[PDB]
Parts: sequence; structure tokens; C-alpha cells
Amino acid sequence: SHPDLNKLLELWPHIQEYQDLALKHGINDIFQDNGGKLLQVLLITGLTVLPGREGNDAVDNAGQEYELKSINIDLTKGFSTHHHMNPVIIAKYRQVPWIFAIYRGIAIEAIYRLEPKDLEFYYDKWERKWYSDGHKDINNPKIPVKYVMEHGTKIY
Amino acid sequence: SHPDLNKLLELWPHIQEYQDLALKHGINDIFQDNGGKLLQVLLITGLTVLPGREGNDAVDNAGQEYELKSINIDLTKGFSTHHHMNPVIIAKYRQVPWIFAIYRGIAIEAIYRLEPKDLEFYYDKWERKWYSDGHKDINNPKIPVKYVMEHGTKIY
Ligand SMILES: [Mg+2]
Ligand SMILES: [Mg+2]
Repeated sequence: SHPDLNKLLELWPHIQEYQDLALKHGINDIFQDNGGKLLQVLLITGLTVLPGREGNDAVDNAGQEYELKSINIDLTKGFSTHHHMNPVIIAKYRQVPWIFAIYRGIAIEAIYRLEPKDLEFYYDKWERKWYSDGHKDINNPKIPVKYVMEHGTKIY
Repeated sequence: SHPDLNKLLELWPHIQEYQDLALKHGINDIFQDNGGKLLQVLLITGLTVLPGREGNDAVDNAGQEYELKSINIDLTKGFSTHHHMNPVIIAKYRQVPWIFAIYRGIAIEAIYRLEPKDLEFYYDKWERKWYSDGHKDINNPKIPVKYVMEHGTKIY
């Protein structure tokens, strides 16, 4: 018997509880694909995760679907969007608001929401580009956190 | 009503405390690559995880390096090894004992240990096949959970 194993005995009851709660909200393994993270935003925002692959993310009770980006303010300063961006992708992203999650570690610090118009400045640009470069795709253009803090609504 | 959120806030301090525990043992994110699972193995077992290189996965305080393998008994039933198996990789293997972590969900279920002599059976079989196949790298052969249980010393 030692210090840590006592910490595992002590803490584990709650961890199993956190996982149970994660299953109810559709997340099998909190220790895998940032499940332990995606859940905070879900619980914090009353949203529901959509299966599929990597198209539309969450959806509320009203059925309004959402796009959902996450960032670790300790490591990055812009959100990923799509490594292969063309006018079809952009055509889809301009129909649903995006939920931006800002984590510092595994802990959530803030959450903003940009409406389709609030990202328009980026859509019309990434599109005018796709043409100029000669029908060439953009490799994961990034939206600056500064941009989202100044344009979106802070939900958390 | 805010049923589940209030719950999240209730469980989080222990989750955070659990994350701190993991960092001490060189795991930056519990919600990544089974961060919260490998920890159970490290605390119960007392092993230290070796960085990306150094081949072997863990070591103890005595300096004994080990090969650490894990599986979700819910999903798979045989531990993977190496996708490019060959006499050189096998040579790497014969040198150290293997720790076998059997997970059932986000929680360990049992932990076993094999001495090279115990995997001797599988190494020879592979080496021979690598050759009789005209020098071909065996694609990730596996070890049945039934074997490690019949032949290994249960540490947990
Ligand atoms: Mg998306
Ligand atoms: Mg290997």
C-alpha cells in the first residue's frame, strides 16, 4: 500500500461516475478521443453529439445543427477547419453556427458561438481564394481565437 | 433543471485531481490515447513509462525494462505486437518480460506478467514463419488472452 494507489482508490469512484455520465450523453470512452473533453461542452451547453464521420457536429433540441471547434489555448491560437477546403465544404459551413470551445488542459475555460454571418468574412475570402489559386483547395485555414472573442457570443 | 451539469461540477475536482496524478507519471492528457487507463497500470504496477524511443515501454525502479501491452476485453481478445515483425524485432523481445494489461471499459480488470521463457513458444514460431515465407514481415501477429492467463503471473 502506497500514496498513489490510495489516490487511485480514493479518486476512482468518481471517475467511474464521470464515465457513466459520459455514456448517457453518447460517449463510450472518456479516455480516448478527448471524450472526457467533448462531454464538458455538451453538458455545459445542453447539446447532443451526432455520429456520422466528420460532417455536421452537434444539434440542439430544436434540431438546429452545429459545427464545433476546440482549441487548447496552451498549445494553439487558431481553430482547425478542414485540411481540404473547397466551395462545397464552404457551402456547408455557411448554414450552421459554430460552437468554439477553449480549453486550457482538459479543463474548459470558455465557449463562444459565431453565427453564419459572423464567419462570412472568412467564407467569402477562402472562396475567392479557391478560385484565384486556380481551383486549388486551402489547407486547413485557421480562424484566430482573437477573432472569435470579438465576434461571437460568449455562452460560457 | 440543470440535472447533469450540477453533477459535472461535482465530479470535476476529482477529475482534475486525477489529471494531476497522471502528469506526475508522464501522461499529459487523460482523455488522450487511453491516458486514464495506462495510469491505472502505472500506479497499480509501479512501472515508469519510457518515452517514445528506448524501444521497450516501461521500466521499474530496479532498471528492468518491460514490454507493456493492453486490450479492451470487451472488444478484442488478443494483444497486438508489431506490424513489421522480423527476427530483429523478435530479438528485441526475447530480452524483456511482458506486462499484459486487460481492460474492461475504462477500468483495468487484471494484470499479468510473462517471462521471456513464457513467450519463447511464440517467438520461435514467428522467426520460423518469417523465413519459410521468403523473408516476409509478419503483419502484427497477436497473443490470445487465454495464453497470457494460463502462462502468466497475475500481478492484479
Ligand atoms: Mg466540423
Ligand atoms: Mg512492437
